[PDB]
Amino acid sequence: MKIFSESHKTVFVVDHCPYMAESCRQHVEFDMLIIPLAPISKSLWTCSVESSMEYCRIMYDIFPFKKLVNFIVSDSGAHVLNSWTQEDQNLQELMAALAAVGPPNPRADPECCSILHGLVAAVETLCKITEYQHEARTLLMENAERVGNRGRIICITNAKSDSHVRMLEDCVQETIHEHNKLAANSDHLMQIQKCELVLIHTYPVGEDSLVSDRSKKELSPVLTSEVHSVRAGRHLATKLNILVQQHFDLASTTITNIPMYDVELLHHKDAHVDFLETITLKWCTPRTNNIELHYCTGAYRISPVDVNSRPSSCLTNFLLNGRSVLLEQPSKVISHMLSSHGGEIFLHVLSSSRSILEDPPSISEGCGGRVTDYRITDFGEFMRENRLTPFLDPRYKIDGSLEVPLERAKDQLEKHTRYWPMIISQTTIFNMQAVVPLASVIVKESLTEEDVLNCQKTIYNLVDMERKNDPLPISPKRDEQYRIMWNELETLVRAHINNSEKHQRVLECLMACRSKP
Amino acid sequence: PTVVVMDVSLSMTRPVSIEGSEEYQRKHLAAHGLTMLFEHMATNYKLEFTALVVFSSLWELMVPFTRDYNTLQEALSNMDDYDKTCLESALVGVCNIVQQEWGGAIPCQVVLVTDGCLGIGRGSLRHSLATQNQRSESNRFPLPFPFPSKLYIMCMANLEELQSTDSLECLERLIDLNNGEGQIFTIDGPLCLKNVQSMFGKLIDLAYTPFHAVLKCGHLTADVQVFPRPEPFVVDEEIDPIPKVINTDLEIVGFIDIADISSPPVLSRHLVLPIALNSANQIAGKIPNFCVLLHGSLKVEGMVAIVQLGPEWHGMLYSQKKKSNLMMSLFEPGPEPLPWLGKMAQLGPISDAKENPYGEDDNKSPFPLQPKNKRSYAQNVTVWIKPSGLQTDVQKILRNARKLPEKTQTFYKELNRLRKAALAFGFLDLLKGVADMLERECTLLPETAHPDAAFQLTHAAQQLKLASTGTSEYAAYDQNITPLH
Amino acid sequence: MSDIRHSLLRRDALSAAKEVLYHLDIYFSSQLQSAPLPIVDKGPVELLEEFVNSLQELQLLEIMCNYFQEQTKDSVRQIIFSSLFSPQGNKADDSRMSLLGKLVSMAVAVCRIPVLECAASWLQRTPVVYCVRLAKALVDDYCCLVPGSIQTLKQIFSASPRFCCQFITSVTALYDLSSDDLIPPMDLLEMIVTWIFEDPRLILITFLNTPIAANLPIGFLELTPLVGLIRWCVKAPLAYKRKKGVGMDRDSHLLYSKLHLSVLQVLMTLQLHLTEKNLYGRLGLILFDHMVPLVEEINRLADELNPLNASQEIELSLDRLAQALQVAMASGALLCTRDDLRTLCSRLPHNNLLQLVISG
Amino acid sequence: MSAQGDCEFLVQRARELVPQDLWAAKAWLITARSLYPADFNIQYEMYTIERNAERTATAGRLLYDMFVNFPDQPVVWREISIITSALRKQTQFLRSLFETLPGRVQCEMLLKVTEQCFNTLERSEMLLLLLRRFPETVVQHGVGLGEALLEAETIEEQESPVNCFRKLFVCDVLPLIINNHDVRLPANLLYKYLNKAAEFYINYVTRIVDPWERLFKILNVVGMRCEWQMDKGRRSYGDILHRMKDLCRYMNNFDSEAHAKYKNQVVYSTMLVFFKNAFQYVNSIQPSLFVPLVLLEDVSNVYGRNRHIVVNKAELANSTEVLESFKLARESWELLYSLEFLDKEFTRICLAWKTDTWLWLRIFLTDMIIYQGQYKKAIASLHHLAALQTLEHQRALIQLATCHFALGEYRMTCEKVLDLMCYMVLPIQDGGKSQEEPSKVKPKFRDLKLLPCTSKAIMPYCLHLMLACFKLRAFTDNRDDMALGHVIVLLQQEWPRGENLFLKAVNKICQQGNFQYENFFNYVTNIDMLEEFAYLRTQEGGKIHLELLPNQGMLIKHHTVTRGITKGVKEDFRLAMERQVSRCGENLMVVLHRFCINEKILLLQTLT
Repeated sequence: MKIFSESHKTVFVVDHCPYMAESCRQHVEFDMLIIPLAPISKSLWTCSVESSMEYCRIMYDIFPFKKLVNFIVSDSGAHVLNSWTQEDQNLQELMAALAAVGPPNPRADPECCSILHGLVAAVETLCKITEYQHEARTLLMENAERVGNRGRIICITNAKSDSHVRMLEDCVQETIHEHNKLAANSDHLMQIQKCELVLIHTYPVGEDSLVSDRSKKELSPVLTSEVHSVRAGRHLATKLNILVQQHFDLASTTITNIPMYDVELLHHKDAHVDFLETITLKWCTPRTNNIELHYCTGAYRISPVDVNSRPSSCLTNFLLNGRSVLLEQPSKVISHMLSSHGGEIFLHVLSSSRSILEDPPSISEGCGGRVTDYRITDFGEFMRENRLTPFLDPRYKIDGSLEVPLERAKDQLEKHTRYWPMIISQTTIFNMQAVVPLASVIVKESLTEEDVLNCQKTIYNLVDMERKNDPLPISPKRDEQYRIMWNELETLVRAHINNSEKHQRVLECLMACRSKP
Repeated sequence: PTVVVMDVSLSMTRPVSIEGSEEYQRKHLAAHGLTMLFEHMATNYKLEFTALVVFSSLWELMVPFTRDYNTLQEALSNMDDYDKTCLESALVGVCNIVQQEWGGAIPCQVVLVTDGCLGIGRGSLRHSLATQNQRSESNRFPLPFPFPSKLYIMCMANLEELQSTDSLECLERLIDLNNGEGQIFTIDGPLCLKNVQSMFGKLIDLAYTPFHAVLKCGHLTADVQVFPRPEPFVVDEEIDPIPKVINTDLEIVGFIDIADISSPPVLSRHLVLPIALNSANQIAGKIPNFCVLLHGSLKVEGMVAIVQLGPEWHGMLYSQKKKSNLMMSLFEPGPEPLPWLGKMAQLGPISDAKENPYGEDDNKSPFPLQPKNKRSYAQNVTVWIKPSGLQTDVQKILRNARKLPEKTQTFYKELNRLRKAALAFGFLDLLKGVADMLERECTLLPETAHPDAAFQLTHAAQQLKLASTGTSEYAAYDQNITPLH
Repeated sequence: MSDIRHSLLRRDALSAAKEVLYHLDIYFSSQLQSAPLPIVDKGPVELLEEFVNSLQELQLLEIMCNYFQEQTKDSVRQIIFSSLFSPQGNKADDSRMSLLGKLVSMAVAVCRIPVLECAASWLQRTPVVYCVRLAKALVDDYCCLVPGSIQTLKQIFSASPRFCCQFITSVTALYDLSSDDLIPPMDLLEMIVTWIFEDPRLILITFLNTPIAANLPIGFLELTPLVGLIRWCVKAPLAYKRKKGVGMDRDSHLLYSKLHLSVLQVLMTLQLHLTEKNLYGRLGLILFDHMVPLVEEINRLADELNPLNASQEIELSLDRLAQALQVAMASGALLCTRDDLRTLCSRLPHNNLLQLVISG
Repeated sequence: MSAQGDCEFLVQRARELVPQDLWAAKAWLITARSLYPADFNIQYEMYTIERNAERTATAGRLLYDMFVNFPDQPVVWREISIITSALRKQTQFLRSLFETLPGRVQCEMLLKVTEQCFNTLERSEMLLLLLRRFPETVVQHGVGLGEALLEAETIEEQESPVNCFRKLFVCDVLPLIINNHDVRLPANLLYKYLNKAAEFYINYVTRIVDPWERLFKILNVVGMRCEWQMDKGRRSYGDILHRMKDLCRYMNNFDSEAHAKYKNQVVYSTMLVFFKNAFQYVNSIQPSLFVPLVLLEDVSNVYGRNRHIVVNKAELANSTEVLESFKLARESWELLYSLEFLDKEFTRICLAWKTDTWLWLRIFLTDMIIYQGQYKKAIASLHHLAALQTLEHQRALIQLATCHFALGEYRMTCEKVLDLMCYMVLPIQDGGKSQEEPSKVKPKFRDLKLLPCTSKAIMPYCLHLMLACFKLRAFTDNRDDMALGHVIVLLQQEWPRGENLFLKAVNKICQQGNFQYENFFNYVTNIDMLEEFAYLRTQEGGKIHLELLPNQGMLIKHHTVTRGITKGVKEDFRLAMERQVSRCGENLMVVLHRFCINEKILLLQTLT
């Protein structure tokens, strides 16, 4: 929905008790190429943390902005690994914080602490305001009430029984009620409107499921209990993949037929509206420069699910090389086209259906279409002379006035267009090759001294040409064409006179040097 | 795309007792009124596609989408008299033809011609609305059109009083299932032809007036007709619910290279046709226009032109079958509609730049802008979901250890990355294991016996052995196992 | 009584007469106190004759009436009335009659009740020869000298009905209509008729209030005026024929018929009264000896009046007499047999009603 | 010579003198009386003479003497009758003449001339006058006058018994009788006065200040005579009903010798309260007999002691008061006939003077019967009402229709309905468009109604009867003949309602596919009905016959099979609808009435 949706704020809490430290009974076979070592089983906490990290990676790639994530390990103490600022919502910072936390202690104090501390820290964290929420509240003065701060908290732990699950549910209900009550009086703390809770429970494979799965259950109009349960290892990874796919309204893609295996891409769901559980768009032959401008109705970022795999790496490297890739929906019809705009893989959504703007009227029959002397090349030069570029440094115009470069471009276009004849036959000064220095210099906002000497040389050359009675372009006597030429130059210069004093200078120099009868 | 759904049911054959003139059937009133609508179309909305499906017990498409309004005009006078009313089937068929022809994103106004006689039951409007609302069961109610439509109902059921006796709440609710995008039109008066003419004039003024605009590029200007009219847009429903519409003037704000622009995500592709304010070619044809010059220059040079349609809105004015014209787009209203162009409110002319960013030879280009934070597929992330990836990493680190000391730096970098990832994931026993494989490869050293190679692998193995303890000796993430000199 | 007479010889006539009247009042009261039945000696009569101009006479009458009003004892007033103003058979009776007439007229003028009652009592104890003269004087004074004076005598009806009855007795016994000059005046006849019609019992008050213990003396006034009124009614047509004004004759005839009807009603009331106090068939207020003179008078008039010319008047008179007799022995007022009635009516002219009454 | 000649001569001689000399004539008459005191002619003549002179005392004395001596002469009775007629300028003279007579003697003449009167009204008035002027005569002749009036008013047996006797009683006789408690009246004679008093009162109001409170005053006052009631004063007409109900709850128990006090009270008082409520209920309905309304029965959902009457307050504002007055009237009638001892007395008192079925009460007795739940006795009542007798006919047959319904007749019920509608055709304009569309008040699974008799009420009701009657006839077994055709046609009215029945019928049409309703397009002027029917013929419908053209069977049968007729058979079927839908707007009631009036042969199907 809006920017501050229910998925806008996501808080993760991870079990850190010594009970969450043993292996998950899923020993791996890293030894490929004598007698290899015993197979190594990754600990349940390690699997949960790494799968959570993958969830974070997918969410960051698909949504670089407007979506932050915290991380609260649940140990004897309550530690938050990153704040809500966009600058602190980084993958490497999370990795460094997790490394600093270290593996769970095996035999420190198993029964000293529980996960409830993480839950209360999370709900206490959830009531905070992000930077974007603060900006929204500031801009909506005296009306900063329609700002839904709904979030979502996900918990990973190994509960011994469903009774503990219910106890945690009641505890989180009570503590969020207390947090809402505390936020009612306070000003710099928004009251939670919708805090969805997920309580994934993990266990080593080969052990029974101590807790049965439960469906949605709203213990309050501010909570949603959706506690899932699954074995550790790859199952947890798939559960988290499904969670992220159904959290932010995602979709899957199974690009195939890549010359050298298939690859999987995750992106926003709206890219599949043309088709209307993974679509199987097929690679099509990439033409070098057939067409340049397509009709794209969407630009959705993507993130491969196996970024380090050989096929995904090859495809991403090829896209990042610069060339685009055209796909095809399964007689063929062109469809979604991949591209890499500076290092961000975009999955466009072309439009293959019949264009409602087909067979438009011929421009030769519309208004102004029966004239064949248009200054197309002159306007091409005009276009190329006002091309745009970004500016990372905001300068000050006069005094504390940080000018917007867009208004600068607008005023430059206005200055250029003060006297612009449209058709070739209309003008003669612009058609003359002598005035090109004037046509390129006088238009400037502030002519320099070199501009001054160039304009003086140009008017001197024009005077010499008049003295020699050279044949000017036809564009009706020689005196008549000379007179209309001086009229054109005088009209041009006086228009830009107010721009700078040098313009008035060249104006009165022309007035003195003109051969006015 | 306009689909004129005309009810041909027997209910429309009822004569109405008008005063003075002869008896006129409601079907014939409907006839004169659409004739008026199709005229205002062929005269002032010529580019607009339209279709006319007449619905009965079954719905049938007599005339598909076409710009030829003469065919539609004669189609009104060649109509049969099927005699059953069923709106749900008609709406389902309209969805079918719209999706089949255009798709799911193009707006498709629907003109509906009912008579306030929904039906007796079953296929009737009341029976469908009262039952299908509770459950779809793959029989989803077609009233919520899966595209930004606008349901206009020419309920020519005399005054609102006449249709309030039996059924008008059903119609007004039917409009609401379209999310309020529509309007009920009631002909007030004794069903006179002038009344229905005023009715259809109101419809024309509401929905089918051309969107005239002035295209001002600096100081040059021209009068254009942006076909089709632009739809209003809303940012969201929480912070800014007020819809926004483009300004009457389109100010060209610069130009950008068509290769740099890539293929931008637009809202809707709009034609721009000059409007004069064989006479057209003999008078308006010979006077120099600006749209012709702009389109020709854009085609020849091969660029586009950014446009400012208002505060925070921004579009594009590009050129182009063999036929070509000056079509205009609409970017997403916001600060950065194109994320690879920077904040679109931060684009300046090359004159204000220190040097010429585009280059003297027209080779350099600031576009596209690299995002401030790199993504994952471009960076070097470590993923250990499947055992295959971790096996690939360990195979890579083992193979490069054979090339030691040729690729010493790469092997050290990969080992440091693996150690950092293990420390982040707490995979200390994995670090001990990879130390064991490093020792094993040391035991299987080749007969070359490079002196510096053995020292590096032994030092690395010692580093992993000491770091696997979990103590502060190498717990630091900044530690990268510097190779021995 | 010589001392009283000697003392009065110096007092002026008016004063002395008053003083002797007062002395006689005192003496009469004393003798009434001593004895229930008083004796009127010749001494008071001699004194009153001896001592009891126009102005002097008027003053004497006024003071006498003032004393009569002042006196409260009725018996003494009646006794002195009899002592002074009763006839004595001497030459002073004419002066006594004149004085009594003027006194009664003067008292009637101002309606002095005791004088009227006393004069009513005296007429019952007086010979008719003086009652008729008193009636002459008073009727003349109140009917012929001063016109309009009949109204003055009319209000006496509400004062002394006994005096009215006595006046009717005297007038009826006087105006027997035996001569033209004896015809009663029209005004007097109308007044009498009106008085009798106002209340029939007016002519029976003397009969009722007088305790009948002995027969009335011969020559005295009758107990009731029924005889005189009957004579008037019967003789009326013959008298008016003999006298022969049409309107006055018609009025007189109507008044006489009304009087006859009133007399018949009075006779019926007298029958009731006689039955009540047990005189029915034993005492007759209309003495049978009085029929002979009336019958003879009717006969001589009938012979004289040429019945061929006065058949209607004679028939009316006979019918009136027959009706009066039929009521009289119907009411018991007349105590006579049918044979006696036949004997006295034999000489009368033939009449159907008279013959029916005679035959019964 | 006889004395009669002498008396005549004396009278004639006195008579001639009257215009000339009244005194002489009176003297002659007095002489004649003295000669012949036993002659009546003299006394009569002088009494007449005194009366002519307007002399009250003498004429009164002479009249008294002549009456005492000569009562047998008819002229004495004529003079007394004239004087008492004046008593009931010359009137003032005659009244003053009566005063001069002695009071006991005045009572003597009044009594004897009252006995001389033959007509009950005149005798009652004479005795009431005597009663009023002589309060001492209430004891002896107040009983006699009451008994005579009661018997001679009960013997009349008038269809509506009303004579100026009980009004006389309540105005004069009753108050002076009750206040003068010295009057001794037997308990039985007390009941006779109620027979008289009730008789006149019920009919006079059936045709003056306030008879109802007057007769209620009689009941309480006549009760106070010896032992009946001793209750309060201005009590309601409903409280005494329950009080009498509680009376018989004790009275219907043990009785030893007579129980006449309670048994007669529970009969007469209940009858009075039954009749008092009878007027109130009957007068409320069917007014203008001195718009009418008629009690009807349950039509309810045609598409779906403890009975309740449903009355819309719009047509009758005071329906609440009438409903309670009707309710306790039924109870009073029930108690009067539930008790066996009271029932025989109730029958006897009714047959004494109910006489005619009392058209107003004929409406009444027709009402509980239906409320009770029995109908055949009502049928006889309506038969009696019809024999006793525009709008008046309307009341009968629709009462027949509800009564002929009788839960399962369905043959005479419909027969009465379309017979009623022949007189129904007032509605050139019907009743507008929509006059306060039926309220959504849902009865708790319930009924009996009460409507006026002016088109807008009865017309929907009679059609509703036809809807249900044909509905049960055409929704079972098979042979979807004009049975189903009529009910679909009858379903045309109130279209938003019969959709379920219409949907049921078309489903049955699909199963059969042999809809033969030759006269179909003459009644179905409805767009939605025609629209649904054409839908069948297109895809897979039951190839509806719809022989909707006169003289089509003869054309098919009498013509040889030719191939140039199939096109016409298909085309005219569509052509008929196009003509039929062209009708569209019209008065549905007018069309529905037209369908019923022409299709009197519907009764052939209704026999099922």
